[PDB]
Amino acid sequence: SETSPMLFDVIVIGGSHAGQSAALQIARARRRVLVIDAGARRNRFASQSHGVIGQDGRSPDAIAADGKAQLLAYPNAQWREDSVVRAERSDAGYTLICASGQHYRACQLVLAFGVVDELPELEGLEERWGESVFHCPYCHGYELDGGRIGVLGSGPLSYLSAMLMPEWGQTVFLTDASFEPDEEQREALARRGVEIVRDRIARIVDRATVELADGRRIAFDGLFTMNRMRLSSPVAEQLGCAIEEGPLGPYVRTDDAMETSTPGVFACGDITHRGGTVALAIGNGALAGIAAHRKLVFG
Amino acid sequence: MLFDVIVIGGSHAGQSAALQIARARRRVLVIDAGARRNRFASQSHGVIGQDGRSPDAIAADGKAQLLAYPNAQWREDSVVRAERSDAGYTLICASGQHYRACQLVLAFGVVDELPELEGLEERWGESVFHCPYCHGYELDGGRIGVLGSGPLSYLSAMLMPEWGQTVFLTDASFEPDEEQREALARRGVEIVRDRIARIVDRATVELADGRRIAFDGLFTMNRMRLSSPVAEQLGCAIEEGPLGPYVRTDDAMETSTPGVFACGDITHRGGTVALAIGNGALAGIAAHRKLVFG
Ligand SMILES: Cc1cc2nc3c(=O)[nH]c(=O)nc-3n(C[C@H](O)[C@H](O)[C@H](O)COP(=O)(O)OP(=O)(O)OC[C@H]3O[C@@H](n4cnc5c(N)ncnc54)[C@H](O)[C@@H]3O)c2cc1C
Ligand SMILES: Cc1cc2nc3c(=O)[nH]c(=O)nc-3n(C[C@H](O)[C@H](O)[C@H](O)COP(=O)(O)OP(=O)(O)OC[C@H]3O[C@@H](n4cnc5c(N)ncnc54)[C@H](O)[C@@H]3O)c2cc1C
Ligand SMILES: [Cl-]
Ligand SMILES: [Cl-]
Ligand SMILES: [Mg+2]
Repeated sequence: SETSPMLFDVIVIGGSHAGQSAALQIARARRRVLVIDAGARRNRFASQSHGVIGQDGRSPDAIAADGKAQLLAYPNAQWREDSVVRAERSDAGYTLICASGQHYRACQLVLAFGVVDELPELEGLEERWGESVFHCPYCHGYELDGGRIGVLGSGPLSYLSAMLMPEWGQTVFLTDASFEPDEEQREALARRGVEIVRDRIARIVDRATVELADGRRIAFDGLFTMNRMRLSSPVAEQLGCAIEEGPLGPYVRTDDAMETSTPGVFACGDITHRGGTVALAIGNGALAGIAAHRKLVFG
Repeated sequence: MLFDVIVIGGSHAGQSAALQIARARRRVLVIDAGARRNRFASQSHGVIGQDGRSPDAIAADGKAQLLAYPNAQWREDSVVRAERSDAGYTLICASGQHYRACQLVLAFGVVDELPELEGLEERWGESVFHCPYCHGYELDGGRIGVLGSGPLSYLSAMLMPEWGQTVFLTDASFEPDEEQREALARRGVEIVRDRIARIVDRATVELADGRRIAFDGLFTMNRMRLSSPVAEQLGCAIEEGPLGPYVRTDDAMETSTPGVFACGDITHRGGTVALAIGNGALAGIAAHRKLVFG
């Protein structure tokens, strides 16, 4: 029928750790901020979050909900559960078109839409993601309690992961024909106490048992993969933001002020070069939010 | 007593760093003197998840979560001297106690240095502040005084109308040049040039001639010093910023002295709790990585 027009100083696309941290700075600067969030955090798979001082061991859902409530306590902050499908530069800033068909208008944008894990094509793996199969050992290595750990090989980068893993438990480097250690490497692994298993993996079964092509089964307490990741949205590219290749996938380029190559568009969290954890998302999200405010004031 | 890492300073940056080292199953000791920079305010703001909580409760929660790891240790004390051995680092505390570590994380914070202005210091963290993102909102769009003190003061005053009607106070101690005069007027920032005798009531400025201007809050772009000379003792390169020195770090938060890392307000990109937690975590991970890969 009818509705009143709205205009936001900043719209934050993505409302998990990075976006909430950014939006909070803007809310505290008494500007109008909207978070549009599609409700699918990268960390929606594990039961606990670790490594963020003050939130260590808490449920990711509870951390997200507390942050949302704290932000929405500010009357100048608003939230929409929706997905931005198209971002357009306008004379008056930016227009966002969402999957619902709703449109929103902003002077500036903060991108905080996260990455999506692209898991190896291995039967049983995806079903155990965040339960017995993980990406980052600082996040989940401690809780393995010195047990048996499998490093699912995925190329050269898995070598360093294998070398690091004995900090947390008895490590087996399952190369899965993705990598063959040279002389130096084979010797460094042996010295580190890492066992190398070269046979192809057929599937993961039960909680965390690796079934090899030759029929062998090896039970693990946890498995790690250095998997690829992709940007969760084409919005950065739509806005003309420069995107660069990192070791494990693309990131949105940002400067010291978390600003992308497109003036007035900032980025934070996992989609930036130095993200990858909640602590970093909170930190650089705060930087992006303050930077976005400062541009509203000083251009 | 030998540790893999000793963290000097056990507030937000130190706890964040120590937590990564603890989670990496290494032996980490936090030595902390117990005087946080934010001990003066009743609430913290700006940290998602901790917004509006008392800084004391935030720090206590962090200490509890860190000490849940039996490989983390805590000592309330002050490190007075740090020495490099080839066998690591040796620390001497005010208590006389010695400690040894393969690596160090400096997280001892900075100390604010306020102008000698009668009434100002006792209102610090209550109605006199440094950071408007931290404490501007609660002034509820009322009147704000910015205490002038050099180039950064002008920029602060230019930003402050976001939070309320702003007055730039020179305290009769310098005149803005006409460039700065011009843009301030072009923001609705009044310049008051009178000598200030004292601060009274909440944040009321009382002039030498007795007249009063009632503000809801005052801001200062004050200088800061490093809390401790330990960074200098260890040969860590230190840079002067506009408002005070900071310990130089690279991308992994490592100082110029290998095996010594730094985080929090003592580094160039600190100044808030969100940043202390973020770069603390980096420093802790980096310290661990160096333990493993050298
Ligand atoms: C299994 C697992 C366990 C982990 N455990 C930990 C841990 O214990 N500790 C830790 O520090 N890190 C952990 N991580 C890392 C972690 O999850 C990230 O670093 C963190 O979530 C990133 O924050 P973010 O705000 O950048 O992105 P995200 O948390 O992924 O959130 C992005 C948000 O943007 C929304 N989005 C995407 N597209 C759109 C769109 N077009 N419009 C609107 N919204 C959109 C999403 O739905 C989502 O809600 C873990 C990761 C995984 C995979
Ligand atoms: C009044 C005020 C209000 C603020 N409000 C906010 C806010 O709302 N939100 C926000 O994000 N930031 C706020 N800040 C900023 C804030 O306090 C810092 O960003 C934060 O405290 C820095 O953390 P830190 O761990 O680096 O250092 P600190 O918190 O200063 O802690 C350093 C610790 O190291 C210890 N130390 C010093 N020397 C030694 C030694 N020789 N041996 C052992 N230990 C030592 C100290 O005693 C201290 O406990 C505020 C600051 C002030 C002044
Ligand atoms: Cl993970
Ligand atoms: Cl402050
Ligand atoms: Mg956590």
